[PDB]
Amino acid sequence: DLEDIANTTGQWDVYGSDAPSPYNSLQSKFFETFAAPFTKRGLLLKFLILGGGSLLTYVSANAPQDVLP
Amino acid sequence: MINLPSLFVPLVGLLFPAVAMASLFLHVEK
Amino acid sequence: ELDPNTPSPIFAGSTGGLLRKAQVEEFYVITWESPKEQIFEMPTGGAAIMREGPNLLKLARKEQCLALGTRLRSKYKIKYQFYRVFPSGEVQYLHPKDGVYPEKVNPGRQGVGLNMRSIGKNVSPIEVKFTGKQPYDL
Amino acid sequence: MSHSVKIYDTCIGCTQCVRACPTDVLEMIPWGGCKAKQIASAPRTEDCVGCKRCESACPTDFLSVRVYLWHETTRSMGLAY
Amino acid sequence: KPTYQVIQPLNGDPFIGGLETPVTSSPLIAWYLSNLPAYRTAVNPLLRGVEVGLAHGFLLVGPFVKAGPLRNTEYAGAAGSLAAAGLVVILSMCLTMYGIASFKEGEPSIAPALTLTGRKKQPDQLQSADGWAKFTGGFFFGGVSGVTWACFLMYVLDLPY
Ligand code: CLA
Ligand code: CLA
Ligand code: CLA
Ligand code: CLA
Ligand SMILES: CC1=C(/C=C/C(C)=C/C=CC(/C)=C/C=C/C=C(C)/C=C/C=C(C)/C=C/C2=C(C)CCCC2(C)C)C(C)(C)CCC1
Ligand SMILES: CCCCCCCCCCCCO[C@H]1O[C@H](CO)[C@@H](O[C@H]2O[C@H](CO)[C@@H](O)[C@H](O)[C@H]2O)[C@H](O)[C@H]1O
Ligand SMILES: OC[C@H]1O[C@](CO)(O[C@H]2O[C@H](CO)[C@@H](O)[C@H](O)[C@H]2O)[C@@H](O)[C@@H]1O
Ligand code: SF4
Ligand code: SF4
Repeated sequence: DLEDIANTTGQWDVYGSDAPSPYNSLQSKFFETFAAPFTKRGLLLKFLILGGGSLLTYVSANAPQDVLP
Repeated sequence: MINLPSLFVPLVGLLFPAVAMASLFLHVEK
Repeated sequence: ELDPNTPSPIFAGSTGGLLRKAQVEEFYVITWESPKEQIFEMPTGGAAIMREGPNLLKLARKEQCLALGTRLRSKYKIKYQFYRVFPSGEVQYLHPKDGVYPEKVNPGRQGVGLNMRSIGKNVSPIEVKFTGKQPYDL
Repeated sequence: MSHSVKIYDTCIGCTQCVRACPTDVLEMIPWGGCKAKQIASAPRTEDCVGCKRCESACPTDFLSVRVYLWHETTRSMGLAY
Repeated sequence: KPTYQVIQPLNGDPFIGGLETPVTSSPLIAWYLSNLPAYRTAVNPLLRGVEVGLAHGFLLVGPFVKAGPLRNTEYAGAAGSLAAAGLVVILSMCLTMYGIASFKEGEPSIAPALTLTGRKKQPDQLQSADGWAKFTGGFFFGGVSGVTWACFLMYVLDLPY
């Protein structure tokens, strides 16, 4: 019995659900609160929908000398 | 300044909608 | 699942039955007897075999799992049996309860058949205006 | 109503007459005298969908049921999923 | 070793669908997708936020800077931001008011590790509102921002041919 090869390394096998990469690059808390105000999210969104959306549309429509429709 | 009366189509036909499509997703929840 | 593998009603694959809404709400499942190894028809489009165990297939929704009868009684057998599984236990004991075979007599249970007045001249339309004091909540 | 369609008749005998209809109708509840003496119009109806397979067979001699339930669960339409 | 795994429809029972073929569960793919919110919730939703915000970020440029409404721009405010620093914004609260279909109101902090997780019944929800915030907050700073090293990158371009 040669091709009975005792499964040339069993593996263990099933690797896992276990463990075929560490995790996520150490880049993190290099944003800690950095950009907060959706990381102070404690009551907001009403603020960013008058603000952001009055300045994607206030100046965004107006213009000092057309370049018309 | 010269030639600038364009806000009452987004605040309406654009932003007013944002409000209610957001807001009125109160029908789903609040 | 496998580490516990307790099966009975052979199949292989299928994009048919059970999916997300049979955990997050209710469950529904049918069970049965049988003589010797026989190939069946199936709800959800597919088709497999039998022999025994519990003979306990689990099914998406209960209109689905009585149709083993609307053919799975044109293929011998007194006994076929579906209950109601939750994500936790009971109340609604589905083919359980008392006697079985819809067309006998022990008790009467519910039903009634009448409303207030019977089928007779309801040319009489809708009566009172719906008002919290005169027996129209039934 | 929430499942209220009347198939009643007068014989409510159920031999070579009617059986068809997913779960809903566990009757044979013999009222004190109506020929083959099994009667009424349903059992506990809070279980299944909205057929009129309900008549199609065995008399209702008047109407026959259909959808009328409105208040309508999901289990009461296939699709809650 | 076998004909194709120990031959199976699903993880196990064949009365759930999924019909685990390839394109479903070949170690060839299912690993190209689990540092992220496929099987397991790494760190919280916090950080995944911006690799999601950003990657999806510097997209939507040549889509609306090379297919723009009157296209191939000679305006120094296009070949980049221009407006589309609108999409990320029209959709960075297309999200927040979906995390209102999530409430469940807590504060545990378990992005640090304890005993080899499972998050167990990790399926269904089991990510409350104070999670879906720090993601769709990672989204804005991933969207707006991910729009500028698009823009900021000059453009050395390969062409037709
Ligand atoms: C009632 C509404 C209505 C209105 C008012 C508009 C208006 C507009 N549409 Mg439109 N549209 C509509 C209904 C409407 N649409 C419908 C129903 C459809 C489907 C048929 C479309 C399909 C459509 C398409 C395909 C396009 C438009 C486009 C446009 C814009 C054309 C000119 C432009 O560039 O915008 C002027 C202003 C902006 C686009 C936003 C300005 C934001 C800038 C100023 C910010 C940059 C600076 C910086 C990053 C921000 C600083 C923030 C600071 C405070 C921190 C204009 C805003 C076009 C477009 O916008 O492409 C360029 C084109 O995409 N529409
Ligand atoms: C080819 C075209 C065509 C045309 C010209 C129409 C025209 C119409 N359809 Mg229609 N329809 C069509 C194809 C068409 N349909 C097709 C192919 C289908 C399915 C196969 C339908 C299914 C359909 C239904 C079910 C209904 C209509 C209705 C209507 C009428 C409502 C008009 C209206 O102003 O609502 C305006 C629409 C809206 C306000 C909803 C759009 C919401 C969008 C803009 C939100 C975008 C989400 C965004 C990403 C989130 C940003 C967040 C922000 C909100 C904060 C109008 C007659 C309705 C009707 O009968 O009313 C009388 C309704 O019953 N249609
Ligand atoms: C946009 C999508 C659309 C959608 C929603 C689906 C959805 C589905 N398909 Mg599917 N499919 C599609 C388009 C789509 N398909 C197309 C265009 C084809 C080619 C004919 C197929 C061929 C196909 C097969 C053979 C199968 C499915 C299956 C499925 C189901 C599960 C498989 C799965 O999710 O594995 C997870 C998928 C991935 C992990 C995808 C990773 C691939 C990425 C990384 C590609 C990146 C591209 C790279 C940069 C360069 C390529 C450039 C360009 C040529 C694309 C699911 C319902 C399976 C099924 O029937 O149900 C069980 C079945 O195996 N599909
Ligand atoms: C159904 C579609 C159809 C298509 C294909 C288009 C396409 C277009 N229209 Mg348009 N239009 C349409 C219907 C369509 N229209 C209809 C029905 C109306 C009336 C209701 C209009 C009214 C209209 C106006 C007024 C304008 C346009 C304009 C445009 C152009 C700009 C689009 C843009 O920049 O968005 C941004 C685009 C993106 C962000 C694309 C990103 C995602 C895409 C690529 C799809 C994702 C597929 C992806 C690659 C998946 C593959 C696998 C992956 C894993 C690799 C583009 C040529 C503008 C123009 O000026 O034309 C030259 C102009 O503003 N349209
Ligand atoms: C996942 C993800 C995402 C997100 C998504 C989402 C989250 C979405 C959402 C969306 C949404 C969230 C939407 C909404 C819409 C809305 C609507 C659609 C509304 C409305 C409306 C109307 C129109 C109304 C009507 C009415 C009513 C209902 C009341 C009464 C009657 C009337 C008529 C008034 C993205 C893609 C970004 C990417 C990343 C990942
Ligand atoms: C912009 C300033 C950031 C510096 C941090 C100080 C304030 C942080 C804002 C949260 C307000 C409560 O103050 C807090 O800050 C620390 C983080 O540094 C907290 O430490 C922790 O608090 C949370 C409570 O569930 C946990 O999810 C996190 O492990 C961590 O942020 C202490 O519980 C408390 O001191
Ligand atoms: O009316 C539109 C017109 O105005 C813009 C909008 O940014 O900005 C002007 O404002 C600056 C501020 O100093 C002036 O110097 C100069 O006129 C413009 O930068 C310009 O885009 C539009 O042309
Ligand atoms: S009329 Fe129908 S079901 Fe009614 S009593 Fe007869 S058969 Fe029974
Ligand atoms: S008629 Fe009604 S009650 Fe009878 S079976 Fe059909 S749905 Fe059920």
